[PDB]
Amino acid sequence: NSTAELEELLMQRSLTDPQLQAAAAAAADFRILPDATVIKIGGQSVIDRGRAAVYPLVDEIVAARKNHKLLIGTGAGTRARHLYSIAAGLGLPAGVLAQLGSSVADQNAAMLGQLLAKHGIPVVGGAGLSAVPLSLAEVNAVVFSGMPPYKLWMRPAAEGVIPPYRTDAGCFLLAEQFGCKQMIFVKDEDGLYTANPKTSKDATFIPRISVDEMKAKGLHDSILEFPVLDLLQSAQHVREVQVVNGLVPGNLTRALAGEHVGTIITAS
Amino acid sequence: NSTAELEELLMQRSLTDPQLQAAAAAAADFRILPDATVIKIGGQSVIDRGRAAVYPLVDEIVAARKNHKLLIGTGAGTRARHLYSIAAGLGLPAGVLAQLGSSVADQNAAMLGQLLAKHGIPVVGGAGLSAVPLSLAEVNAVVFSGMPPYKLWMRPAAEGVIPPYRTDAGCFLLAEQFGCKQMIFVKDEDGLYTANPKTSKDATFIPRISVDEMKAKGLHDSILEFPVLDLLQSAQHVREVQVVNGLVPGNLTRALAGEHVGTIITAS
Amino acid sequence: NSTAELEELLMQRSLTDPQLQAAAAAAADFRILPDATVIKIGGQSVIDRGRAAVYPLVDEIVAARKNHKLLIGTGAGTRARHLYSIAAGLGLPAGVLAQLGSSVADQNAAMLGQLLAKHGIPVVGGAGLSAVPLSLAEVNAVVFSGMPPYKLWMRPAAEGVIPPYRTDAGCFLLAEQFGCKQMIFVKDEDGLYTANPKTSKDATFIPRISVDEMKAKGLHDSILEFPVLDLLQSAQHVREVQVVNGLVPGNLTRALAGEHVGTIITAS
Amino acid sequence: RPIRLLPWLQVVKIGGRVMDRGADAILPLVEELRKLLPEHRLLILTGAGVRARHVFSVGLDLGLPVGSLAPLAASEAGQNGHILAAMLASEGVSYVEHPTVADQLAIHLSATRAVVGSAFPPYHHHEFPGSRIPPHRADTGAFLLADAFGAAGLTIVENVDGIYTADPNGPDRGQARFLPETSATDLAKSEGPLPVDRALLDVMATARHIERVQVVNGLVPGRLTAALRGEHVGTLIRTGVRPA
Amino acid sequence: RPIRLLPWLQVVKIGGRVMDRGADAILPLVEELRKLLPEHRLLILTGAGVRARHVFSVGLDLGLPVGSLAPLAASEAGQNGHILAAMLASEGVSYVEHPTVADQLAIHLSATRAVVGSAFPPYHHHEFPGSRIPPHRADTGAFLLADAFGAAGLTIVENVDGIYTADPNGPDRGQARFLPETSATDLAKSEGPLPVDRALLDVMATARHIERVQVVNGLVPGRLTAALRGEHVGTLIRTGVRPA
Amino acid sequence: RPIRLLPWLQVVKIGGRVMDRGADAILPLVEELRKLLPEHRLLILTGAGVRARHVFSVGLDLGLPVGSLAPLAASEAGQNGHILAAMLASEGVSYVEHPTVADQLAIHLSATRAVVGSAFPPYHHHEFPGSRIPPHRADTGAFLLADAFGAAGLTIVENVDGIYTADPNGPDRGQARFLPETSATDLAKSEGPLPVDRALLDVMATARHIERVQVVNGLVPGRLTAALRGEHVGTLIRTGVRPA
Ligand SMILES: Nc1ncnc2c1ncn2[C@@H]1O[C@H](COP(=O)(O)OP(=O)(O)OP(=O)(O)O)[C@@H](O)[C@H]1O
Repeated sequence: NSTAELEELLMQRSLTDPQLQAAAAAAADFRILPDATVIKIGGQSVIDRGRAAVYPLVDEIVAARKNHKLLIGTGAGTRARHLYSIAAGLGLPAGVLAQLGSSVADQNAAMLGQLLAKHGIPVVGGAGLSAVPLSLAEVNAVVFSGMPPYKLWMRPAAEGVIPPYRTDAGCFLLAEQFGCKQMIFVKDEDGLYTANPKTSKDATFIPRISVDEMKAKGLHDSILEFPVLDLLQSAQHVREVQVVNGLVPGNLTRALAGEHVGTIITAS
Repeated sequence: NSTAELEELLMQRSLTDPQLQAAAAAAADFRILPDATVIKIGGQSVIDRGRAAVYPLVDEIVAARKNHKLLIGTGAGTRARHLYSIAAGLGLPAGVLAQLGSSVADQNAAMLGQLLAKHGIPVVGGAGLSAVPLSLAEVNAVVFSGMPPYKLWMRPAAEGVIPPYRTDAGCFLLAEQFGCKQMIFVKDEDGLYTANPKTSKDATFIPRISVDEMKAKGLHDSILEFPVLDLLQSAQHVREVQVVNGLVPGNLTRALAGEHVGTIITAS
Repeated sequence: NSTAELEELLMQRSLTDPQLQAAAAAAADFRILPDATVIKIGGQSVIDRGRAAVYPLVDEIVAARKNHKLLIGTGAGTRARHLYSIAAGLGLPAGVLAQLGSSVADQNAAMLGQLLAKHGIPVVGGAGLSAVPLSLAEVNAVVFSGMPPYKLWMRPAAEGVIPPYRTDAGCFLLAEQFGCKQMIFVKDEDGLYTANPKTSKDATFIPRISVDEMKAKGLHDSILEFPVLDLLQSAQHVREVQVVNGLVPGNLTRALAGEHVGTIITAS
Repeated sequence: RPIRLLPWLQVVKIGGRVMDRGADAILPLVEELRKLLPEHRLLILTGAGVRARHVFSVGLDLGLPVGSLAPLAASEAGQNGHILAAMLASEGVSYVEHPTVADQLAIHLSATRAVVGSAFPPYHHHEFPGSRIPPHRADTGAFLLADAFGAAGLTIVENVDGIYTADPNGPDRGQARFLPETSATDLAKSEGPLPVDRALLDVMATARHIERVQVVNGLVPGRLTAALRGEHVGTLIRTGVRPA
Repeated sequence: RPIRLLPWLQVVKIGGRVMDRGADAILPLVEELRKLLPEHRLLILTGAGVRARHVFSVGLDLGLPVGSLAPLAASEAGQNGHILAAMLASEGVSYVEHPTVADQLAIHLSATRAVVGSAFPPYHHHEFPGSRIPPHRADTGAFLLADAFGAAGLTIVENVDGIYTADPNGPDRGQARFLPETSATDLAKSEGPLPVDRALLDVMATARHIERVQVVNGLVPGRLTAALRGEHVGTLIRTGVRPA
Repeated sequence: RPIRLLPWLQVVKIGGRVMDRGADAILPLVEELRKLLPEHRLLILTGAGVRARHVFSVGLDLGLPVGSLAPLAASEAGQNGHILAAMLASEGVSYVEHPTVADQLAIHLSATRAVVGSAFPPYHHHEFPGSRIPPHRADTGAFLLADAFGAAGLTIVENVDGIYTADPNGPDRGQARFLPETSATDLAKSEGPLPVDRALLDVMATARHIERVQVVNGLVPGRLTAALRGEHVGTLIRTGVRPA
């Protein structure tokens, strides 16, 4: 097999070719940032709450950055919902909406980023090859914007103009591509339940579940965006995620230390 | 009372209404970079001379950054004055001038940035989103462009096309917003006198003065722009600034320790 | 008559006047990055080969990065040739080609940047915005795009539409301006021979050469682009460069230590 | 006095509250703006509205100073701009950034009849201290820019008939008086809620070109159309400058 | 149902493999595009082609994930875009970046008759996992863009007459029969190499506006012109959308 | 012989020293440019002038290399570009950056009749070594770009009637004779002060398209208009272009 097999197939076959797809699917796997963890700070879950929920989690982040490398994503929250209600009633397609809610993720990133400035952790631009914020044993952290940059090219849903891929997927997708050891979602609920947490019937806390079981239980989209689960079965580097309750202090640092607090969702 | 109250009134009132502004005026005050000092490296006073004037302050800057976190602003100088005479005689409004003088403050920043490169201190890109340079005990510094980004939206004066708000206030306003413990202006004179200094009628050095006194003694514009005083009367985080002499070495570093050499203008 | 009179000479004279040019030839010589070296990773020579040549030099750079401060430029390689073969057949001038090959230098820079990301070495968000990567003794390196930014203003050649100033000159010229002690060229051959390395039975490696002998010897373009040696005869800061073999490990670090390995080309 | 840089420009500004009312409010205004395009050369600047009030509450709850809050609201006006630019897109309209509004506006109005931008000025971190609410907001950014270019007029489109001496939707509606005409000086002495930036009064004090600004109700069709013709459908404000 | 943002736009997509053939393929195409400029309002998007396969081979040999490979392939479509725009420059044509395609197109197509861009979407590091070859390529990006705007149609220009039962140049070249008409669903279930992305078939399922896409051979002049008038010169791929 | 990308373009260049004379010099030049806009398709590139010297003395006084001084002078031509762009704004003229000049020029010249830019090339840190004053200055950047586009001609507008045997301003007025016409090769041999870059003479040797350049006095009106029609009011130059 040695010098190069594909110097034939990449030149002479279409990229939809199954004979080509398999040979690319067996190639070296490189992890760009294997020892870094990505977090999502929910826009509605955490940041739209303000000082009460945010400051404790801010104190946590500084404490973790020493022993951990942290990639901090932000969420949209209620302001993105208003933009969707206004725009969705006008009839504008999902592509227009995607860039509307990206602003709100940037706003939260700006706000969140300014609380952490004195510690030396910036908001990211022209980064992703920029490992200096993450590389410095003093900082080892960054703040970025949860939303994926699809704006007009956003894949729409089966029905409705609300963008299917949002700060969950944007944060997840950044971990998957960069090799991150973990992916943590920080939200307002203890994790996944078998009914709607605020109004439920028997609701049984699910400490662990796999995707196909989630699809089973009608849970496709309870805590995380539904495409993110299908993205979880396709992910090559991060085969599982964790949903923790930020409203309960210490849970962020715990799961960063590797404990199982909250729900963990597995691809297989 | 509960930090609820302004969010309903923030939903229902005009923000010019006093009942809304007041409770918004009393919230936690967060200092983004409380332990940082802002300096102004004068365009006319310092940089227009070159090696004689610059290198001494360059060597000083290195000595302080170890024990201090420093934001280095620059001024425009004579080239900005040339642009002002040319454009103002054409009839161009104040707003146009603001972007014309922004170049030279950027020019001087570029020049200064190259003398400081081997010492590791950058010029701010991406509008300055990067806090990484100041946080690192190795670097602890940045170089920026004193001019504020008002450019065509610059507020004009009562008379004349010359922009009222310039590198003095642009450096000041960044200290005010960032929490910075200090704001230092580095110019060519030890501080304030009572006459136009160049006339040199042997006036009296004022070691310390307050803004309202400045209005009293007719020293109205004197060295710091007229608005820089009114911005000081409203300023929350920096209630006083310091005017020091660059031409005499040691004045910067002594002033960096909090010593009283030179003048000080206070909001009270 | 002297070098201090210039500020009258620049106002009242044209910049092509030799008494101004000669008087300009004697001014302070300032080295912005004297302790940094610029290297070139050939796009065709090294990176287009893939893992075999690339991974070893990555390990070298990291191993070297501690004792030296590195600016890593990249080359375009075969994809730029196709763009040039495609573009030159349409009749497009060199200026158009210049931006076409700039992409590939950007591409190769990106690829390399992700292999070096985990080690803390970034890719630049513009070339003069960061000396900070070099500042941090932990990083002491950066990856950028060898192509010079001439794009449409690129000077054409004597014959042909192919841009004369390419990733060789782009990396060289940045060392020249920033003071960098050395310029190391990392390519696939041991250095210079008096005929083409691929096909010679009889060609003797030239260990050391000066430019004047090179054009004399009929080698105006074997190893480096023909104009950069003219850039070497005009250079005030980098009077010599080094061409080494990447395919043989260790040659980079040895030349980084100042060894005579490979061909060395001198201006005088 | 300075020169008029774009003497043929009409600057209109659409309050952020009008956009918050949704398709019910917007579709009548888009269709009305669709009509004006051939008549005028229009720069349409959007305000922020309710979403910006939510960013302040959070931004204030976190202790952030006024200079951090300004760019966070200007993003909302920017998002209201993107909404209007899309609905008029098929008419050749696009949202343009602040940097192009400053330099290249003349090209784009030569390309098309109209453009959209954020009324908010780029003060972002250099916003003035003293108030925990940024002094220079959309209304002020719209006037500053109208008076920089030398425009023929600035029209402010809001959800109320005009200015009332007391808040029409706010506190007591029994003493709310509509003011068919008023001055920047008369208002600068009035302490109370206004559908205006208090900083708009400051920029009007130094205004070099624009002698009048009308505040009109964007929820009644034809009032914007008529306002741009100088007909008095709403509140007029004298800025104290004479090309009279 | 959403609204059509630029209902009068015809979005064309020029394969990356067409460009790889040099002046012989391209120069007849420019002369045909100069002919089309007055007839339609055109957004012309370039694919990547072979050079992207070279970045893949190199990028794959280094182990880089698919999300690193996507921006590097989109870079070539950007390079193919710069060439076609340059040959058409004297006709008022220029290449525009993703942000201008996303925001300012309606202004720029109001200024000039046409513009050029990269069909590749700005997915860059957020490209989907599962495949080591980026799923969303020029074909997929050009449809996504056409179908958001509400354009009158998307036309795909390649080096083969249309879609066949197998690579008509590949090992089965003899055994390949042409399919003058096909549906996105019939294509999504049939396997083999295709001139179009499997992602084009997935995005067509959620398509709100565009009911058909034709794949025509840009190596036969006049087929682009005729396809843009609705004459059937190539493969008609139905997206499963109904008109009204 | 490459192809002409914009064969219908006229490139004009405005010296920075002309702008330094203030309203007295500029207002006659702007009003003359207002006349030319409907007649020609114009790209206006400004030189730097005296302000670039002030940065040189300082930047040189600090020892900065030639590559550090170039971006600081190009900023002055950029600021001279912003000034002239403003006075012509009301006619649809704007200043555009290097990146739009390189990629998008043809669209904006389809949008408007003319645009303004800096003549200086974006060489900044890649400026050539050997001289402490940047070799490629406004004149060289203006020609290099003109000859890439294929412009119909390049006309240089300065504060002097043309080229003389010696600078007729400096200590020797005695030996200075006017040169109504000269060749690019003749100048590269004869040494002495020039109103143009000695590097401008180098780019002319490899020039593929433009066979002549005229140097005219911009302080006497009517000379630019006549120059753009080919009338000989000043010093011409032979660049050595030909069919073979
Ligand atoms: N069913 C098929 N039908 C027709 N051509 C096929 C088919 N399968 C493979 N091919 C071949 O692949 C070529 C087009 O496929 P490919 O996507 O690789 O090129 P491309 O579309 O121009 O690239 P890009 O998407 O970057 O623009 C055809 O010219 C044809 O040679």
